[PDB]
Amino acid sequence: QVQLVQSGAEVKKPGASVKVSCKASGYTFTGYYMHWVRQAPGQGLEWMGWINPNSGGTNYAQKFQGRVTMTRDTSISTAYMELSRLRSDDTAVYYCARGGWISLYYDSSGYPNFDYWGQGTLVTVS
Amino acid sequence: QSALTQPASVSGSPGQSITISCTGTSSDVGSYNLVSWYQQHPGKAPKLMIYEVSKRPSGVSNRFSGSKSGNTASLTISGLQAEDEADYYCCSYAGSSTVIFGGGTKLTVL
Amino acid sequence: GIRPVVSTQLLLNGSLAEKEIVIRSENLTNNAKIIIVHLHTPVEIVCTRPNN
Ligand SMILES: *[C@@H]1O[C@H](CO)[C@@H](O[C@@H]2O[C@H](CO)[C@@H](O[C@@H]3O[C@H](CO[C@H]4O[C@H](CO[C@H]5O[C@H](CO)[C@@H](O)[C@H](O)[C@@H]5O)[C@@H](O)[C@H](O[C@H]5O[C@H](CO)[C@@H](O)[C@H](O)[C@@H]5O)[C@@H]4O)[C@@H](O)[C@H](O[C@H]4O[C@H](CO)[C@@H](O)[C@H](O)[C@@H]4O[C@H]4O[C@H](CO)[C@@H](O)[C@H](O)[C@@H]4O)[C@@H]3O)[C@H](O)[C@H]2NC(C)=O)[C@H](O)[C@H]1NC(C)=O
Ligand SMILES: *[C@@H]1O[C@H](CO)[C@@H](O[C@@H]2O[C@H](CO)[C@@H](O[C@@H]3O[C@H](CO)[C@@H](O)[C@H](O)[C@@H]3O)[C@H](O)[C@H]2NC(C)=O)[C@H](O)[C@H]1NC(C)=O
Ligand SMILES: *[C@@H]1O[C@H](CO)[C@@H](O)[C@H](O)[C@H]1NC(C)=O
Repeated sequence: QVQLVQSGAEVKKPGASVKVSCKASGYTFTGYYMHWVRQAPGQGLEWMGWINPNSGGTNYAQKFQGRVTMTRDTSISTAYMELSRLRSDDTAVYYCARGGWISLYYDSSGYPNFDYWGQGTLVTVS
Repeated sequence: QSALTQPASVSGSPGQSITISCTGTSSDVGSYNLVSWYQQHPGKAPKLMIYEVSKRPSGVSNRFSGSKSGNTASLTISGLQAEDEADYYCCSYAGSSTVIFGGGTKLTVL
Repeated sequence: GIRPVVSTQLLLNGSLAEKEIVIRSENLTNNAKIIIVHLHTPVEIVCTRPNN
């Protein structure tokens, strides 16, 4: 059917930049939004911003604006995340989720309907 | 601008209904009707429960229903079994195209 | 009540006809006179925008 796979686990020192990929297959990914969320071990879920894979326009939440860069590659069907200036509080697992439908006539970006999720990438900071 | 309010944990006997409720700011939940529910297994990716404040997706049986009353959104679980061991989350549209998430309720069976 | 709306084509809010479509024109022979059609039943139109 359809799958959202990610890269392997990675460990970085405080002061580096981490790259997490998300590959979507089995469906036309250029017609759906893509949301990325964070989960600290033992805590709840924190929401980082979304990416629209048609025009490349991105939004980011509070407490993240300035140290996250969200790009895309249409030809190889991957979604990228560039989080620089890592700290000790960023040890978590990162998910990529498929949001609403890109509809060209209304703003369906903020609709919280994440159907299909990635298996997660374990990023820890020591 | 903080997270949505949610209790620590809930419990109930099998065959007994349980209610999990979230109370939020009127700019987040009381204005827009975009609320979704999210359980997860420990060590697994979460799965989508309820689309809007009350809607059923495909592949989910008719044991979960939702409702909204002012600033409060609640989820009703009917027929509690041993497969209800999960961690439930609230999330909603929060304005300016930002989505916020709740704390988390862990349910235990008896 | 005359509402002074401003529109080029597709005459917006105003008085309808009474029993059928009525066509107003000056001569209907030369092709320089603006033929005016007065409708009997309205057709709904809605328009939107993004969020500044
Ligand atoms: C002015 O007028 C214009 C009209 O031109 C208005 O624009 C229209 O606005 C409405 C919203 O009111 C939009 O409706 C929405 O459409 C999407 C898209 O659904 C279509 O595509 C689905 C995907 O399958 C195809 O597409 C992929 C592309 O990659 C292909 O690869 C596939 O092979 C398929 O070809 C498809 O499943 C849909 O089928 C459904 O509809 C047809 C109708 O013909 C039925 O037969 C089918 O049985 C089926 O029901 C359709 O073809 C929908 O997805 C939207 O529904 C979602 O959103 C709702 C609101 O959020 C929600 O309540 C629904 O439950 C549903 O929720 C879904 O959301 C996510 C989507 O994946 C997931 O999380 C999940 O699946 C969840 O279920 C909605 O119906 C119109 O598209 C839009 N028109 C155009 C041209 O864009 C405009 O609004 C007006 N302006 C005004 C009034 O101001
Ligand atoms: C469309 O754009 C407008 C731009 O103004 C958005 O309105 C803004 O929405 C945010 C939502 O968080 C408001 O912030 C809130 O402000 C109140 C003020 O007391 C504060 O108490 C809250 O804690 C929160 O910070 C913001 O004020 C508001 N802007 C104005 C001028 O009122 C609107 O949300 C956008 N629409 C959509 C659907 O996103
Ligand atoms: C306009 O109407 C008059 C009166 O019927 C007519 O004589 C004249 O020919 C018309 N104009 C044209 C261009 O046909």
